[PDB]
Amino acid sequence: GPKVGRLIYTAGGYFRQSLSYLEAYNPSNGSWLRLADLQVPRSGLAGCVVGGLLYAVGGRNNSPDGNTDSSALDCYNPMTNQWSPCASMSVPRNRIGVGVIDGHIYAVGGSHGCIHHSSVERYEPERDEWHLVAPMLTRRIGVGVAVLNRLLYAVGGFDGTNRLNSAECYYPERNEWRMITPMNTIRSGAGVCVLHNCIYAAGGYDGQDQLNSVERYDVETETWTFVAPMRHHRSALGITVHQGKIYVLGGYDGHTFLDSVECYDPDSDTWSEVTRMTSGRSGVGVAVTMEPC
Ligand SMILES: O=C(COc1cccc(N2CCC(C(=O)O)CC2)c1)NC1CCCCC1
Ligand SMILES: [Cl-]
Repeated sequence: GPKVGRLIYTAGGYFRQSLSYLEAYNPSNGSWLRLADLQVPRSGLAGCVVGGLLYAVGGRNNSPDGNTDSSALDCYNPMTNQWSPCASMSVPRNRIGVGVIDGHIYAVGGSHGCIHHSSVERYEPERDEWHLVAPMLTRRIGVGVAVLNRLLYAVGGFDGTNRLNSAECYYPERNEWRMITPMNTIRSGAGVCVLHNCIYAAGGYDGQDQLNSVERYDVETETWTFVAPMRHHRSALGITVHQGKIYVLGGYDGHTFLDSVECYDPDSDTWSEVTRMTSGRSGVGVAVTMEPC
């Protein structure tokens, strides 16, 4: 089916305060477009796409005048270059993870003030409704989430006391979570995505440093294996997959809010630096959909 005309969208983020930017990168020509701002600036949000619409989920608006954790779900239509509110979640979720299974959005974990959630809820676009599902076995904020073979994975994060190397899997037809093999590295605020038969965890903070290492979980063999490291150490990086490659966007390296975007080729096991965002930032949401009109 059609593959051309897709862009990598980055929404929100953090640099000095939370940001409202929506910008889209075209890998086929290197261009960036600035599109309609989010209604509310947010960092620590997640992006995903269902039915060609881009959704921005959760986060927090940090500003000089305070911090407000977000329960929002907002949907951006590339055909109109407009955002519309959707039904809000049961609870604010900053530093959230999301995944999509069969047209439904799962919102996982995140914080609300000092509350570190284990709760999980599922959005039905056809009905514009959220409903809670079974909670995780561990409270997780800064959690990485990805979907492979219609199973939902929650990887790493911070439980309110410790940063985590643990990970777990949600089996929808049983409404049940089970632990999987833990990662080799503690990772809070890693980029987590799916490519081929593996769940990749790139970067993050281990409690001591921002990481450039990357490891992948083979869902058949249940092992975690390191791949080539990124050029940059990064925590709170954006991540997505497009045409068989992983793209990582921004993050914090311990010194700078990065503007660089790196791309991982699994065939050569190498990372290359492919572009730069218009400004450095961390805590963005990222997803792929059609270019706007
Ligand atoms: O960009 C943001 C806000 O969005 C996110 C999004 C995803 C994860 C995180 N955290 C990173 C550190 C982790 C940890 O410390 O364990 C906990 C999770 C933050 N916040 C910035 C981060 C860089 C420093 C300045 C604030
Ligand atoms: Cl998605």
